Formats: sequence, structure tokens, C-alpha cells
Amino acid sequence: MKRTYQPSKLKRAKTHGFLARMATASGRKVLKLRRKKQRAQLTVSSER
Amino acid sequence: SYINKPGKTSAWRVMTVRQQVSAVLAYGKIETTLKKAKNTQKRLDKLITLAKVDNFNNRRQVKKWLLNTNLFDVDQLMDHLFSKVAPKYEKTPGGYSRVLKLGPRRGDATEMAILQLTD
Amino acid sequence: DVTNVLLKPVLTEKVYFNQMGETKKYVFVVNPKASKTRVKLAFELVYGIKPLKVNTLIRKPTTIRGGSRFPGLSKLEKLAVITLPKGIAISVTGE
Amino acid sequence: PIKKIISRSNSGIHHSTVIDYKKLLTTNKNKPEKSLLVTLKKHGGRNNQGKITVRHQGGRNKRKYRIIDFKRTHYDNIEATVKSIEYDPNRSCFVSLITYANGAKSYIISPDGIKVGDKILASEHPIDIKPGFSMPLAFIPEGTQVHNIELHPKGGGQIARSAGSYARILGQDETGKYVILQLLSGETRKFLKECRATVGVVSNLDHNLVVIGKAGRNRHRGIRPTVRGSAMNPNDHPHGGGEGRSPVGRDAPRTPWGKRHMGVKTRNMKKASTNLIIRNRKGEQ
RNA sequence: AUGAGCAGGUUGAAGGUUGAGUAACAUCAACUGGAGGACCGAACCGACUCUCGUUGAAACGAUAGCGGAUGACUUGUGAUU
RNA sequence: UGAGUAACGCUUGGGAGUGAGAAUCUCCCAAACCGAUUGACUAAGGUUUCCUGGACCAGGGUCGUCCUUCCAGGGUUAGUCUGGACCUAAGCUGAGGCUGAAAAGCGUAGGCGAUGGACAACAGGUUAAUAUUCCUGUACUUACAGUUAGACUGAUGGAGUGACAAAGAAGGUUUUCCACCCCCAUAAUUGGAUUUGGGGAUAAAUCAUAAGGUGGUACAAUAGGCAAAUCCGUUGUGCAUAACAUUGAGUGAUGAUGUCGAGUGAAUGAGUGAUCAAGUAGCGAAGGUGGUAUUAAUCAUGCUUUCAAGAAAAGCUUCUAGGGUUAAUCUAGCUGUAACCAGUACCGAGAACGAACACACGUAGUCAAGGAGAGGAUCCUAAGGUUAGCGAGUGAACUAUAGCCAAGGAACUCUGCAAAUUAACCCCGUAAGUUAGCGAGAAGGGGUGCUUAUGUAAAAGUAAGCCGCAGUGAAGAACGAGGGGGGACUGUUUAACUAAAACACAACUCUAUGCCAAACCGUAAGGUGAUGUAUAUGGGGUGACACCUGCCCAGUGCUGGAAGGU
Ligand SMILES: [Mg+2]
Ligand SMILES: [Mg+2]
Ligand SMILES: [Mg+2]
Ligand SMILES: [Mg+2]
Ligand SMILES: [Mg+2]
Ligand SMILES: [Mg+2]
Ligand SMILES: [Mg+2]
Ligand SMILES: [Mg+2]
Ligand SMILES: [Mg+2]
Ligand SMILES: [Mg+2]
Ligand SMILES: [Mg+2]
Ligand SMILES: [Mg+2]
Ligand SMILES: [Mg+2]
Ligand SMILES: [Mg+2]
Ligand SMILES: [Mg+2]
Ligand SMILES: [Mg+2]
Ligand SMILES: [Mg+2]
Ligand SMILES: [Mg+2]
Ligand SMILES: [Mg+2]
Ligand SMILES: [Mg+2]
Ligand SMILES: [Mg+2]
Ligand SMILES: [Mg+2]
Ligand SMILES: [Mg+2]
Ligand SMILES: [Mg+2]
Ligand SMILES: [Mg+2]
Ligand SMILES: [Mg+2]
Ligand SMILES: [Mg+2]
Ligand SMILES: [Mg+2]
Ligand SMILES: [Mg+2]
Ligand SMILES: [Mg+2]
Ligand SMILES: [Mg+2]
Ligand SMILES: [Mg+2]
Ligand SMILES: [Mg+2]
Ligand SMILES: [Mg+2]
Ligand SMILES: [Mg+2]
Ligand SMILES: [Mg+2]
Ligand SMILES: [Mg+2]
Ligand SMILES: [Mg+2]
Ligand SMILES: [Mg+2]
Ligand SMILES: [Mg+2]
Ligand SMILES: [Mg+2]
Ligand SMILES: [Mg+2]
Ligand SMILES: [Mg+2]
Ligand SMILES: [Mg+2]
Ligand SMILES: [Mg+2]
Ligand SMILES: [Mg+2]
Ligand SMILES: [Mg+2]
Ligand SMILES: [Mg+2]
Ligand SMILES: [Mg+2]
Ligand SMILES: [Mg+2]
Ligand SMILES: [Mg+2]
Ligand SMILES: [Mg+2]
Ligand SMILES: [Mg+2]
Ligand SMILES: [Mg+2]
Ligand SMILES: [Mg+2]
Repeated sequence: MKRTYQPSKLKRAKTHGFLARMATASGRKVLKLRRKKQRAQLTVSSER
Repeated sequence: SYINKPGKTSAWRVMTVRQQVSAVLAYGKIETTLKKAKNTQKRLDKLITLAKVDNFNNRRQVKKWLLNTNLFDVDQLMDHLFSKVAPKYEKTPGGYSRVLKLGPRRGDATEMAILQLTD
Repeated sequence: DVTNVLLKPVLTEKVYFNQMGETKKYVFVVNPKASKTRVKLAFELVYGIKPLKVNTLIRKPTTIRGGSRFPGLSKLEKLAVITLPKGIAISVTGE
Repeated sequence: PIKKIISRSNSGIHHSTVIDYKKLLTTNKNKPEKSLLVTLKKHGGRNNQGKITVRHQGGRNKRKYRIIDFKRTHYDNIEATVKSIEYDPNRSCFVSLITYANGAKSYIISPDGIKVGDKILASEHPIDIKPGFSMPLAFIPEGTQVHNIELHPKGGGQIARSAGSYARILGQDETGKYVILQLLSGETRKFLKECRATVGVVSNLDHNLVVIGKAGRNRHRGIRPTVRGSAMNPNDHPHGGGEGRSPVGRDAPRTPWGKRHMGVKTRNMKKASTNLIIRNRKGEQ
């Protein structure tokens, strides 16, 4: 059956990418908390 | 339970005896399971006794059992059987083949058996 | 010009297959930020014979030594395939 | 006139009817003039926020907007000639490709009764009472049909633009302006003296009698299924809930958003245009 | 918004041409024409029934039948509420 | 503990070899399934899973010397392919600006944004792994400079083209296919063989010729195209069976003394031999005639009909503006120089993707063989591919899947649920009712095989004869009649217990709405309605078609109203 996650290189980068998070005040706040938690994968851009 | 394997159907059984009988006639020895060797012996002996007259009717009868092997085709196996093997058993009152038991297989523990032509 | 875009020559089965039969093909590794024109210019100023054409390869980094206690990634390579004209064969070592 | 459609497809029976489009249109083929052709983007009943605003809209076919000269004031004093009457998918009334003497082309709402080769001319003088001639309301004798009425003088056409729409002149006012106009739906208004209008009735008078025969024809026209309020849940509509077919239940029918809407008047009487209305289809003012 | 798909086979509308007919219409006959939310039936879409499965092969399916299948159709990509 | 219990998730036999150990690894011969697919090319995704050698800690539902696992090394070549350096659709962003306690929302000019438009390369070979990319052969395109000859050059702007729907049927040319012919191998001990089997090819590009398709052609006046116009548009005249302009599948010649080609087939070396080596290198013949009442591809962005009336921009052509005149620019030819960035491996799924699993699920497009067949249905196979990653026995009860069952034939059961009958083609025949369209494949019947002859282009059919219990001998094909309830119908719906009488639908009616319209999203700007105008829009109710829709204005709701009381 058609499961929920259908991978797409564009949709992922354009929805949860660094530039997408850096376009609104809310996105800056989420990124600040993830830097506070020192997440190695800050966003989905750094896939590798 | 469904989508089961086809299984040991009657057609599969006839083909298995046919395949084994062609090989034992070509080479002279077969290493199979005991319960399979005990079933190919009947067909092997029956084929040999009917092939003692060497007429064209008997060739058509034998051809319903022989199959192509590595060492012989279906037409030289005919010559090998009717000119080399069968003439040897010209006055033996049956019992041209022997089945003896080997050890158990390492991975199955089934009882192996060697089927050979008794000289 | 600065000649940091010629890092290291590489010798494999493919390289030696090309490096025989009249026109020779020499495969080097170059700066991943360098362009074909820079590769031709570097070869001009440090060897002296004009390349006939240049081909480029990008080998993506991949995981190496997988399952080892500390896994590591590969290194980004740009490969350049220079082909010198008929009858000329210069040595990569010895100047 | 209208022409019936005999489907003879044995899936229900539908006495569908369509406009002839053969003896009323010059060429049956679709060959619009390229210059005055812009494409329309289907909003789908959604505003700039992307939220559905007017329900039951969406799914129409692709159309190209025909630029219509509602103002008809730029090329005044220049004789124009109708060349062909064609079909416009964005309005019920037919549109005529007219050409002016200087060589300019334009589209106008086609008055009924004109054929290929009938001369047209608009300006702000007496001119002549001929069908399609557009002049200001000061010079129109009382009694003639007029369509494409202009509300703001020097503006563009706004009133009586649909198929078979017209208006009558009912004298003047003592003010020296506000010529009387009897419009459709039995309403009398006072239109400014300088306002410009075109005489004649709009074509396609038989657009009432067209009968759709199928759901698909209406869906392709751009209408989505309208769900009744009685079939809804007790949420999303006042007339919902119930166990089976239930009546209104309230004191009066209500909108989906919860107002009475039945018989109540929803006109803002404190408008600058109230004083220019004589009757409102029911009574005085 | 922009693209793509519906193997194959039937029924033979409106309209048009000709002839008869009419004072002229109407009407009838032959030929042409190929319309239909038309018909049978694969891919495709959907999920009406029995059985099996219910710690499954599977957090909803399998076999055998079943409905639609040129359209209010199916679907890919992109956007949006 | 359950318990060494359930389970181990669709595929066989043998010979030889390696190895300490082999049903499971390698090779060979068969065998069984797929064959509108388990075959081949790719998009998306996956991200080294691809090739070679080695290993058998762990993973593989068993084993393992083996693996998509692990270790080491290696592998992805572009002026022409897919995308940028070109263009825009929905939409996004958006200096100023508008709106808003703040954060922010809306939005103009600009800028992004393919799933679309424009743009120059084809054939063969080569490595274990790449190939329109490397090599060979033959080409093409765009820039820059010099040069020769000709010409006045003409855009950031105007105009034309680009530029387009659905369905259907005719043609033209190549094909598929048929017949003949050419070439290659074969001549058969099982009864008779006088034959059997296979192949018959060549591209882009250049030149010439093109069946046709599309649309009238020149001349003259012009006030219109943010200025200008010789271009466009408009108005006249002449000629208009044609001319002129543009486009065009195919054909012939080079490309090709090339390549491919059925088949024939080594040497060298490894090895104990066979065998590998390899069926590899190399060699490599013919490489054609006619028809078609059969086929698919193209011309074709062609034509006809219908209403639901069917993208934008870039680019190309043209027009002047604007620049030249002792020049620049453009065109054609020659010579030379240059052509950037990213992807290119492999899988593409009963084992590499989305489902936690080497999970019976799901995933766009493209190529589509033979026989019979309308068919891409159905059965068997071709090219090709796999051995369903636990086996061997036995044939108890019992279960699942199938097959069959004498006499009766729904007596079973809540109910003919399920199962069973019919089934393809051809020839007869076909009622009540009706909105005259239907009902209807109504109901009910008959024939089908093989041979000879007659029929045809091929048939179909016709006549005679023969065989069997049975002749679309197997596979795939509708069970029917009658009465009633509801819904007019086709459709839609509770992903994963309810597909229905429910929803919707064409139709009827009421009500509001004169345009800065009513209604609606927001707080507002702004926007939908609508680039619409009462033959229009929104809401309530009813739900084809036909006939009807009665009484009550006391209460409630709605509309209007003089004054008077609060
Ligand atoms: Mg069988
Ligand atoms: Mg590259
Ligand atoms: Mg345009
Ligand atoms: Mg509505
Ligand atoms: Mg309900
Ligand atoms: Mg409520
Ligand atoms: Mg209620
Ligand atoms: Mg009730
Ligand atoms: Mg249908
Ligand atoms: Mg426990
Ligand atoms: Mg235990
Ligand atoms: Mg127990
Ligand atoms: Mg037990
Ligand atoms: Mg068990
Ligand atoms: Mg298994
Ligand atoms: Mg097995
Ligand atoms: Mg098969
Ligand atoms: Mg496949
Ligand atoms: Mg890995
Ligand atoms: Mg490997
Ligand atoms: Mg290995
Ligand atoms: Mg193990
Ligand atoms: Mg090249
Ligand atoms: Mg762009
Ligand atoms: Mg694209
Ligand atoms: Mg490969
Ligand atoms: Mg013989
Ligand atoms: Mg001007
Ligand atoms: Mg590849
Ligand atoms: Mg699958
Ligand atoms: Mg997976
Ligand atoms: Mg498996
Ligand atoms: Mg697919
Ligand atoms: Mg086939
Ligand atoms: Mg099939
Ligand atoms: Mg039977
Ligand atoms: Mg029997
Ligand atoms: Mg019985
Ligand atoms: Mg009976
Ligand atoms: Mg009983
Ligand atoms: Mg009973
Ligand atoms: Mg049943
Ligand atoms: Mg009936
Ligand atoms: Mg009754
Ligand atoms: Mg129904
Ligand atoms: Mg239905
Ligand atoms: Mg459900
Ligand atoms: Mg259900
Ligand atoms: Mg407002
Ligand atoms: Mg608007
Ligand atoms: Mg409406
Ligand atoms: Mg109702
Ligand atoms: Mg009712
Ligand atoms: Mg009263
Ligand atoms: Mg009141």
C-alpha cells in the first residue's frame, strides 16, 4: 500500500531546509533551541 | 494456510524416477536417498528386461523414460543401453541393480543409498 | 598559476590502459574547485605541451571502514583526464 | 432559438437543449482575434489567503478572456463596422468583432438584431437612433431600449450587460439631471445626465430556455455540488443533526453562518446612491 | 498549473445529399455522417460476497467471483488551504 | 516456565570439482515456472549496495568453502544526453508603499519558480566494472579574429509567427505480412524418408527529387499599432480552374573497398587429463526481387464535426527609431582559435525503493515475438531470466485447497449463502410495457471435427464421404421468468466492521442582491464573488417525467405603518 512517507529530494529540502527555517521568526526560534541542545544534525540539509 | 508449494505431485514423482533412471544407465552409479533409490529400481529393472529383444517397438517403449544426460544424448544412450548394458544381462533372472546404504547426510540425517548395476 | 590544482597522479588499470597506444592519457587529481580551463593552464605552465582535451570526474564521498568502532567518510576527489597529442609522451616524474 | 439534443444513450433519459450556434453565429469555428486575448486564471472560489470563500465554485474548463470595450469612448467620431458574431465563453451574450475606420479592432457586446455589415458609431452628440449606436443619456428619446448603461459618467459599462437585458427611459427630473431609467426587476433609478449608454437589446434572448441535461455539463460549466443544510451534522450548519429527515426546527431558516437571511433586507440604506432610487421592486424607496 | 493513459470489438443519433410526396410545408425511402455522463470486455480504478488469516505473508491482504472502464474518468510532477 | 513446542513466509534430480568438513559453493546436463513478464531501457528514490581478490566474529529463520555481510583495492570521461549559463504557468519572494499593540499580514516594479517552450551526433567497437561521454569513421552548431566579395545597418520599442481543446473518418508513403528467389549447414539404421533448419542489414549528416498539406496573390491610399514606419491592421482595384509564399513524410546518390552478419572456429597458455583456453581471438558467404482486398508508424501542430470554446514568455522574421556616409554593421566563402558548471556506477524491486524483516503489499513512462485467436483476453512456448535461503520421510485423526460422487434435487438454512447450469462464433426467432430512445444477447432453438470437390484475392458458405460416447473435443468467455418496496438514472460516501432507501445530480420554488452589489476570509489593509451586472450572483427547501399541492396570519418569524403610550 501507499505508506505515509514518499521520499522526494525537493520537498524535503524546500520544507525543512535551512533557508526555509531562516525565512520566519518562528523558524529562527526553533533553530536557536536546536543549537542550544547542540544537535549534530541542526537541519535536514546536513544529510551527509 | 495457502500459497503452498506444489509438492511431490505424481508428475514430479514420474519425472524424478525418469531423471534418475537415465543417469544410472549413463554412468552406472547414483547417490540418492534410500526411499528414492527403492523406487527407481523397479523402473530400471523393467526397462532393462524389455530392452532384451532390440526391436523398434522396444525403442519406442524405452523412449518414454530416458532423458538427456551429460555423458550421452537421448540417441546414444539408446545405443549404449541396447548394445552394451542390456546384452550383458541376457540370462540373469532379474535383479540387475543393487541398492546399498551409506551414512547419514551431515545436514539432513537422511539415509543415503548407492544404486549400482550388479555385474 | 599558483599550481595548487595538481595534487597527485594516480595509476590504476584504467589509467595504464589509456596510457598506451599512440596518444597518451594521463589521469591526475585536481582541486575540486578548479575548472577545465584552469587544468589546461596549469598543465601549460608546468609541463609545456598543450592538452588536446580534458575530462573531469567527481567521486562522491562514501562511508568507509563500516562497522569499525569509529566509522569515517571518504574524501572528495576531482579527477582530470588529460590526453596529449599523437607521438608525444612526457614523464610524470623527472624534471 | 434553441435546439434539442437526442442522446439515445440508454443511461437515463435527458431532454437536453442547447443554443443553435449555427444560424446565430457567422462562423461555427472558434477563431478569436489574437491581439485582444488574455487568459483567465481560475480562482476556484478562493481568496488571496487560499481559503474557500464562495462555495460551489471550481472545475470549469480553461477559457481565454476576450477584451471587451465597455467604455467605447476612445475611438469616438470614427465609424466602426461589425464583421462577425462569435461566442464568448465568459458571458452569456454574444460578442461582435468590430473594426474602426482607422483600422483598429475591438470587441463589443452585440446588440440583438444587427448582422454582418451594420455600421456603428459612438460619440457624445445626437447621432441617430440606430441599434448599437452609443450616445449619452441626455439625447435619448423616451421609450427606446438601452443596454450597457454606464453608472459613473466617463466610466465604463456596468448596467444591462447580460443576455436579453434592456432598460427604458422614463422622462427627466426637474433638477436638470438624473434622467429616469426603468431597469429590469421593476426598479426605477436616476442616472446622471452625462452618462453614456448604447441602444438596443442584448442578443441571446433565449438563454432562459436552455436546459441542462446532465450533472457533467453543469460541472464542466463550473458549478460544484451544493449540499443541503438538512443533511449536515449539528455542527457546521444550524439545520443539521436529527434522526432522519428533520424540519428546520428553529423559528426561521438560517444561513450556514447563522443569520436569518429570510425576508430580511440586507441593503445599507445610508448610501449616497439611495436618493437616486425611486422604487426597490416592492415599494417606495 | 503542466503532462500522460484507456488493448480490442459492437449499437449506429442529430445533421447533410438524393428521390418520392406537398400549391409550397410536413412526411416517407436510400446513401452519407459518427454522437452518446452509449454496450461487451483487458491494462487501469474501485472494493459487493464466500472461504482462509486474526500472537498474520500483511497494524486490513490472498484465491475465486464482482462494479466502472471517453468520463461527475484514472494518474505523474509542482504549488496551495 | 510455556518448550526443544508453534514457526522456518510460492521452485527439482544427478555427474564432476574445490574444500578439514557440501541437499545449500563452482561447472555441466537436464527439469519446473515467467514470458503485456520473474524479460529489456529509464524517471523517482536508494547512496556504493557496482567489479576483482580474500574471510567465515556477527547478519542470512537450516547449512555454508557462499553471500546485496565484512576486509583490501578499483570503478562513474559530454560543445550535441538530463538540468543551469535561455524563457515563462500555478505559486513564492518582494525595495518603495498600505495595514496592523509588537512579532507581523497584504502588495507594485523587479527576481525566482517545470511537470511546458526554444537549442547542434549518428553507426560500430572496446574494459571485470563507463560509454549518444573513451576509440574509429563520418557530421553538425554557436561565439571571436584575420581575409575575399556583396550589401546601408537597422532595437531595450511596434507587428506577425511561436500558439496549443475533445472526438471521429478518410487518404499519401514507408512498413508488418505473403509468394518467389539467393546463400549456409544438414542427407539421418527405429518402420518410411525423395529433406530439415537458419540468414537475407546498414544510421545521423550532405546533394537532388519529392506524393501531398496549409493560405487567395500583387498594386495604390492611408488619420490606427505610448514616438516612427516601407512591417502589421483597414479600405479599394486588377488577376484569380491557377500563380506566389511556406511546409512536407518518403525516394535516389555519397556516407559504405566501411560496419554488422548465419555459421565456421583456433593458436597461446593453465591443467594429471578431459576441459578450460572459449565457443574466445580471428575468419566470415548471400546480404534480393513482386503483391497486399493484411498490418502498424509518419505526413499530422493535416482535415471534419461538437460545445464545455480550448496557457504565457523567450526565440525567429519583419518595421522604423536610433546609428553610420569616405565608416559601422550584416550576409556568403576561406584560414585559425575556443566551447564552462552539475549528474553519468548499480538496483529500479516475491532481496538494493516506501512498508522495522533477504515482508505474499505499493510505485510514472517506454520496447511487446510465434501458433489459433477481434484482441495487450486464453493455453503452450521464442529472445531472455529464476531455482522462491530449511530438508528427508509417512500418506493416522483433523484442517486448507482442489477433483468426483449412485437415487432424490433446496427436503438444508434466517436467506438457493456458497456451489452448480449457461458461456466464443454463425444461422433462425423474440412478448407485455414505454417517455417510442428502449425492453433485448429478451424468452426459446439449431450448427461447429477431419477429408474430397465447388466456391473466393482470402474466405465464409455449399454438396458428398469418414471417424468418435462426445468435434469453440483442452483454456478463456451471460443462468432465466414473474410480482412488489425505495431511489428517476450515470455517479459520491464512513482509508481499516455499515455502499445503502443515505449524499449528490439535471429540474421546481422562495428569498436577498443596482455594483465600492448582497454574501465571505481578516482586526484591517487586501481579496473571493467577478475582470461577472437581475437571462447575474448568494442562501433556504424539494429532487427526472406526468397530474396535483387543500384550510388556518390565532402564537412565533419576516415586511410595512400614521400618529399615540413606555
Ligand atoms: Mg500436470
Ligand atoms: Mg562531466
Ligand atoms: Mg501575448
Ligand atoms: Mg450556490
Ligand atoms: Mg447524517
Ligand atoms: Mg449550532
Ligand atoms: Mg434541526
Ligand atoms: Mg421523525
Ligand atoms: Mg459508459
Ligand atoms: Mg517471559
Ligand atoms: Mg526450554
Ligand atoms: Mg504442547
Ligand atoms: Mg505438536
Ligand atoms: Mg511444525
Ligand atoms: Mg522460503
Ligand atoms: Mg524446496
Ligand atoms: Mg510455461
Ligand atoms: Mg522487470
Ligand atoms: Mg554497506
Ligand atoms: Mg560481486
Ligand atoms: Mg569472494
Ligand atoms: Mg547460520
Ligand atoms: Mg564527441
Ligand atoms: Mg530561471
Ligand atoms: Mg522538463
Ligand atoms: Mg553496466
Ligand atoms: Mg530407418
Ligand atoms: Mg503613434
Ligand atoms: Mg547505466
Ligand atoms: Mg511487488
Ligand atoms: Mg525494503
Ligand atoms: Mg524469501
Ligand atoms: Mg512503474
Ligand atoms: Mg501473444
Ligand atoms: Mg496471459
Ligand atoms: Mg467428471
Ligand atoms: Mg469418473
Ligand atoms: Mg449425486
Ligand atoms: Mg437426477
Ligand atoms: Mg428445517
Ligand atoms: Mg425450508
Ligand atoms: Mg451466488
Ligand atoms: Mg425482462
Ligand atoms: Mg403498491
Ligand atoms: Mg440510486
Ligand atoms: Mg451505481
Ligand atoms: Mg469501512
Ligand atoms: Mg464494505
Ligand atoms: Mg473591504
Ligand atoms: Mg475581479
Ligand atoms: Mg449559479
Ligand atoms: Mg430530499
Ligand atoms: Mg421524495
Ligand atoms: Mg395579523
Ligand atoms: Mg416589526
